[PDB]
Amino acid sequence: KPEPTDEEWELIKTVTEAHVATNAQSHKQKRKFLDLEAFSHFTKIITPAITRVVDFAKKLPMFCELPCEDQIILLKGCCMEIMSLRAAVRYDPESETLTLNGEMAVTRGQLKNGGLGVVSDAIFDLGMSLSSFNLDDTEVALLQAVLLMSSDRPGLACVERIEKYQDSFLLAFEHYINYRKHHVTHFWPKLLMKVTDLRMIGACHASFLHMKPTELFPPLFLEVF
Amino acid sequence: ENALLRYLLDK
Ligand SMILES: COc1nc(C(=O)NCC(=O)O)c(O)c2ccc(Oc3ccc(Oc4ccccc4)cc3)cc12
Repeated sequence: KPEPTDEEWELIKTVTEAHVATNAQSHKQKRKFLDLEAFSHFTKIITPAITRVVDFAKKLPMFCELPCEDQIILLKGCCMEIMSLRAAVRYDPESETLTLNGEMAVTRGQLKNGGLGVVSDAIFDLGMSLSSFNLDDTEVALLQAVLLMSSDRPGLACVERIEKYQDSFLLAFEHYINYRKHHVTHFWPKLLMKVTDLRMIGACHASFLHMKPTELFPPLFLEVF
Repeated sequence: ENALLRYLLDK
């Protein structure tokens, strides 16, 4: 079972540290436990979440080496994916909630009523499946990097460089999963499915385009859709 | 326009 090379430990350090630096509050301790009149009150709290994703991506050298036109396509592509992952890994089986932003504990119904629709059940089912995965800050950060560095995104210029970065993250990630020896079977094939699970959530980005009026939505929410 | 996104990205 191949384990991380020294160069992968450095990439792992870089990606884990950029994640924890840009992840809102151990500090469950700050949790809340709380129609366009609920969409409005939700979209209001997305603007800090979008910024954190940009901040994570900026704290990743390989991304800072891409032209800003590629940086923008890549960020519009992975924001919802990363926010959804960051919320699903903060699933409490007891309260049956996800924790949004710093700590606003939302329910499947509340998030459905916030305009996510079927994407609520999607992230809730993801969170429930991710409990037995026991993903540490390193594993969450490397998922975010695999999602972020996607060349299948329309309008990209450096498709070849981006696929390289992703193959790096993907291999460093598998080697860490090898080192980590989770008690779940087919763990690596099972994560590639949760990447698909995550990617499908961010492919429903028109399910906004249909549920558009526009000035009733935060500007950063409109820039990534 | 991604004007605020450029702003955020280009410091
Ligand atoms: C998981 O999504 C969110 N996460 C967080 C957060 O902090 N995550 C945890 C963390 O990152 O630590 C938020 O704060 C959100 C605030 C508003 C929000 O409203 C939304 C309402 C409708 C909507 O339509 C779709 C657009 C595209 C695809 C699917 C649906 C998107 C968004 C969603 C949030």
